[PDB]
Amino acid sequence: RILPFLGPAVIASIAYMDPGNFATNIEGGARYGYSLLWVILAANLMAMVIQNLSANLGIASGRNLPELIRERWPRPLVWFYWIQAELVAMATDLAEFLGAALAIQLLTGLPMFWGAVVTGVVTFWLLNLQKRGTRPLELAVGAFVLMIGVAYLVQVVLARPDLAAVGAGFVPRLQGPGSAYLAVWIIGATVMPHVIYLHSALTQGRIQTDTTEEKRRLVRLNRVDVIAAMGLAGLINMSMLAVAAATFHGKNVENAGDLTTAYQTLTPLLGPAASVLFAVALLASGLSSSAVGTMAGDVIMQGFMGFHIPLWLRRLITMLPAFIVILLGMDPSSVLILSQVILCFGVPFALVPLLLFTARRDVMGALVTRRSFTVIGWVIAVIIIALNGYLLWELLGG
Repeated sequence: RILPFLGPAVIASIAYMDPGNFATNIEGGARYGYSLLWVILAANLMAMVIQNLSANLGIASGRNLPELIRERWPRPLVWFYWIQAELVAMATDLAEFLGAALAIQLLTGLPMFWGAVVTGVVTFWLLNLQKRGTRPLELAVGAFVLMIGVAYLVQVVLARPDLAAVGAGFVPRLQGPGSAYLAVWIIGATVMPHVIYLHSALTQGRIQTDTTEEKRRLVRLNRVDVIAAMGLAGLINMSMLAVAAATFHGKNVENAGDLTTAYQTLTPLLGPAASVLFAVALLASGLSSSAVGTMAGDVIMQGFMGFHIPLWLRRLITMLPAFIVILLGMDPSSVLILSQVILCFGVPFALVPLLLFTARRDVMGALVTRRSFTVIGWVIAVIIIALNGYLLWELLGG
C-alpha cells in the first residue's frame, strides 16, 4: 500500500552487494582507482531494470518466473531450469558462504572451518524467519543492508576520496587491458539469476488484488521500491570501489583482490576500525545473500517442480561446497572463477524467460511491459549475455 515491495526489492538488492561484489570492487579501486565507477553505475542501472521486470512479472501475472516457466514450457526444459538454477543458487551461495566465513576469521581468527560452521547455523536461522511469513526475513536483510551502507559511508569519509578523481572516474573510458577486463567483469557478473526468480516470487500475490487497475497501481509502487533498493546497492558498490581506490591505488598493494589481504592492508593505511567495519560489512553481506540465496533455491524448485525439500536440508547441501573448499584449501582463483562461470551461465536463462513473459498479454494482461521498454531490456540483456560469453570464453578457453 505505502511501500509494499521494498522488502522484496531489498531482498533482491543484497545479492548485488554480496561478498562477490566486495572482492571485485576492492580490486577495482585498488588497481585502477576510480576509473571504473561508471561501470558500477551502468551495471547497477541495468540490474535495476532487470529486477524491476521480475518484480513486475509477479505483480501483473500473480506467478513467479519459475512458475510461468513450469506451466508454459515443456518439462524437459523446466527440469533443466530447476537444475540450472539450483547450481546457480549453489555456486552463488558458495562465494557468499565463504565470504561470510572469511569475515568471521578476520574478526576472531578462527580457522575457516569453524567460521563456516558459524555461517551455517546462523544462515539457517535466517530462513526460519521464512518458514512463517516472509516480512521477518525482509527486515533481517533490511537491517543487514543498513549495516552494509553505514559501514561503507563511514569508510568513504575515512578514505577521504578525491571527488575530482571520483568524478573523473564517472567519465566512460578505460586505459588498456585489466582495467577493460575488470569493467567487463562488473558488467557481466552483476545480474544475479537466483534473485531474478525470487524477486517475482516475493511480489506474486503479495497484495491481493482482483482488478487490472489496482495492479498497475502496484507496478508504479514497486518501481520506486526497486530503484530505491537497487540504487542503494549501486552506491554501496561505488563506495567499496572508492574506498579501495582511496587507499590502495598507489600503495604497492598487490593481491588486493582477496579480502583477507585488503582487511590487513587497511589497518596500517586507514586504521583498525576501517578493517573491522569492512569485515562486519563483509560478514553481514555474506550472511544475508547466503540466506536469500537459500530462499531463492527454495522458490526455484517449488516453482519449477512443485515439491519442496526442508530448508535445513537445502541449507546443508549448499553448505557442503564451502566446507569442501575449506577442507581442501584452494585459492579463490579456482573458487571465485568456477562459481561465476555458473552465474554467467545462468544469467541468460534468467533474462530470456523474463523479457518474454513480461511481453505477453496472456501473462501480464493490460500490464504488458511497454514495447519501448521491452526493447531496452533486450539490449541490456544482449550486452550482458555477450560479455558473459566473453568471460565464459576467456576462462574455459577457445
